[PDB]
Amino acid sequence: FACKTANGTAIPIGGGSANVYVNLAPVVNVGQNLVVDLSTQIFCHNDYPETITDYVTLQRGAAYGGVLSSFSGTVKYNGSSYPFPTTSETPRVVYNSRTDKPWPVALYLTPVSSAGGVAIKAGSLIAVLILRQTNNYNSDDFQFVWNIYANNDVVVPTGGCDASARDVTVTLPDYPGSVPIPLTVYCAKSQNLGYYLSGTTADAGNSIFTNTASFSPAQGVGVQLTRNGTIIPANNTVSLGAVGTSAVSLGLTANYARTGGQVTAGNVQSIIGVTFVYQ
Amino acid sequence: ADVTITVNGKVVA
Ligand SMILES: [Ca+2]
Repeated sequence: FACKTANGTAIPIGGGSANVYVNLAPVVNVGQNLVVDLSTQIFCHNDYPETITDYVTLQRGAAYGGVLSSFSGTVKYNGSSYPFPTTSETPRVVYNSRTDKPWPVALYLTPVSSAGGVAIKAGSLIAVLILRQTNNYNSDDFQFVWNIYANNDVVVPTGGCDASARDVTVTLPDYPGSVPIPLTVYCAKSQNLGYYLSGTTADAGNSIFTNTASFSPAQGVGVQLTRNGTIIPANNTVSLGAVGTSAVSLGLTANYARTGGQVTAGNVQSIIGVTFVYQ
Repeated sequence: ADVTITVNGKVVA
């Protein structure tokens, strides 16, 4: 039992791993199905069909990169559909010829709600599919690991400039401490973007946002947002500049800041607004 | 705001 890719790379008897490079639809939208048909690239055959019958399965299938974070999916195997990423071993396909035949595997991937812009970037790992080979002869249990990579960028249609999320909540370590804030932006057409913060501050510099908490609130402290090592006062335009189909981080970091008194224990909460400026 | 950031913290004793 051996396998081979359409682009040369093969896996001999005993199992092993191989990198597959697939072409993907450069544009796929919500409701539409991105199809990664692997029955045209991964092939397998039986080396001793006169004495041994091979049994092959899609043992496990995992999603990576943009598929894991922007796509919901199912997998086609020998005519039947299963959840993707897989959660159970599929029924077996019989291999009984020396003639290399297609491994009946297809990926059906639909964009999620948060998808937009470059969902799957070029050269990135999109999937890992584990083939499992056995037989009625031996007790051979071989694994053929297939690392599915995208050859090209896959763009989810977007209109204008859209942000990562609308509600981003970040939790701080116990005082004192800091946290990165996962916030991105992508534009359909490359546009010059800026942004400013909004809210209620406690300091003259208008940078330390007040602890809005009204449960067990901690006094003395507040939250201060920083970027590139520099504190960002409220109502202060930070220009990101050229922003296109690739996500551009706002580079925000939540910190504790001192009001001008003495810190007491309790909850801390600040609601900070982000507003984008165009051109 | 286009995005609202909620920042949860806590001070222990
Ligand atoms: Ca907006």
